[PDB]
Amino acid sequence: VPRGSHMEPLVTHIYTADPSAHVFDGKVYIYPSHDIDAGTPENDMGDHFDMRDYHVLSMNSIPGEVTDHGVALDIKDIPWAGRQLWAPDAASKDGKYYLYFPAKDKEDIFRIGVAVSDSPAGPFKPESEPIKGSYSIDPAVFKDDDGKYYMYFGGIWGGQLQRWTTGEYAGHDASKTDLEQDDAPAIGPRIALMSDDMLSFAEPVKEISIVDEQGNPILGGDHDRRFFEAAWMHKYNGTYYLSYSTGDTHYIVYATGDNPYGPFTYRGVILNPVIGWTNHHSIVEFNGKWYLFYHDSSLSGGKTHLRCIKVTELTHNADGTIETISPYIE
Ligand code: NA
Ligand code: NA
Repeated sequence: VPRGSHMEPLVTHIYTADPSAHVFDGKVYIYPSHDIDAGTPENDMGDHFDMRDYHVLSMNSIPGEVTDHGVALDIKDIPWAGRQLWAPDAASKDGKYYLYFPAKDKEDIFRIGVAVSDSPAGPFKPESEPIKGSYSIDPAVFKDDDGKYYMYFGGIWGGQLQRWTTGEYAGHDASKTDLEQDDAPAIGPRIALMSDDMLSFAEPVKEISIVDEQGNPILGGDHDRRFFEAAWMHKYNGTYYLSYSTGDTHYIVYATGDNPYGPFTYRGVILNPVIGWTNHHSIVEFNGKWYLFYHDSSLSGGKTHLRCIKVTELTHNADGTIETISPYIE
């Protein structure tokens, strides 16, 4: 039956989170986390998010019937992975499809790997090692209009980005949160141009600057605006939109720039806080309409680790501002 008309859950047979939406073969393909009730301890390092596989979803229209294509990748078949298959993303190039995914390696360090298929629905064959020079979580692979592909990535707290300031892991006894310098600039998300074969980075990883309207860096203590996780890139009017989750303040916010690397100037809120602690999204154009894919914990009765994905229309103004969405108003 058709789904996605009144911000209802898009699927109810499994718990779903972290929706990354793409238009491939004229259909919407969604690459979400598959939440499970693992019963692991709950904490600020995210051990309660103990996902083990990915199902790819697709829609021919919005609203529309949502197809669950089954397990596209299982952690048991990723040779380098130890635990925790967190939010994935996909890209298409030269008739191949690439699934990018964060997982903890056998030293319990988040890395980002790639898996390859001939179909947007998978299943995907993982590379035996993660991407060299990758770390942390939440990849978003963005195809720019010039044909260049960039991976945006990173997440603080349990995503470990705060432990990577020197390009080597600071250790399991390092900061559990951020730089612990609230009057210093906040940690920024990461970006790298992808190699032609889509399996590696084509440059040393860069860090993105996010500034306020006066041009000053967003500070570590500014939790309403500083980067937490879930970077996403989209373009409108030739402007680059970096949107992201603020984590402990529960917003999706956005910042605008004139090129993939930024700097990006904080503009405002995309999505106000939802039911459940986490907030994670993507923004996609389909048949000339823009959509915000997001999640909440409504289906599970408010359990933070058992989520369901939803969709709503997103409105850009011609000046490039975006109207803030509040999830439970209409
Ligand atoms: Na994302
Ligand atoms: Na606003």
